[PDB]
Formats: sequence, structure tokens, C-alpha cells
Amino acid sequence: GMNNNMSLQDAEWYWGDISREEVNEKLRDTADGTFLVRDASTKMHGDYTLTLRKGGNNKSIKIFHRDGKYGFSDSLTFNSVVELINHYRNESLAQYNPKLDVKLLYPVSKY
Amino acid sequence: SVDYVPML
Repeated sequence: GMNNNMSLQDAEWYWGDISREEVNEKLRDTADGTFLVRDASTKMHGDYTLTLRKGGNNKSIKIFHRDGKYGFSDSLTFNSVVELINHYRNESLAQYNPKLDVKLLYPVSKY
Repeated sequence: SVDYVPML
């Protein structure tokens, strides 16, 4: 989703065709750290926001195609907004800054 | 709060 290559906002499960009531139908009663790719509309139409819900603080999360930069950056240089986030999905995102306190459970891939 | 919070 920027030049002809396609992997960050649209990676493996990263779809964005799920809105407010249809995301809630398989979400916030069970959800304690499940991360899944939600359609927005606010600054016109926002197709690639990501949404994880923790049952308590239920709170969405922005992507962006390849803009974040996390890894050993000399010969192969790193540019990924998920690589900074995935380090703290390995443990607890409240030790980052966002008050979620969650590990990776399971993505809702194509509903 | 189930809509939109743009974190990155």
C-alpha cells in the first residue's frame, strides 16, 4: 500500500473490511489482547487502521505503510511501524506507553 | 471506547 510491493498496512491477515457493529459481534466479551485489522471513516475514508480490544480499555491502533524503524540498520536498513509495536506485543504494551497491558493472543483473519 | 484512537 504505497509502491508496487504490498506488505505492512496490507501484510498477512491485514484486511480492513470490518466496521463498528460487525467488529463488536466477535470481540469485546472474550477479547484480552486479540489484534485484528479494522475499517475506519473519519478524515473521509480510513481503510487501514488496526484494532485490538482489551476487555477494560478497548482501544484501536494506527499502522502506516513502512514508517517506524526498529532493528540493526547498516546494510539492510529497517523501516516498519509494526516492528516497534511487535517487540511490546511480545510482552506488555503498558511498558511501551499505550495503557493496554497485553501479549499477542490470536488475529480475527477475514471475520 | 470502541471506535478510533490512532496510536502507531
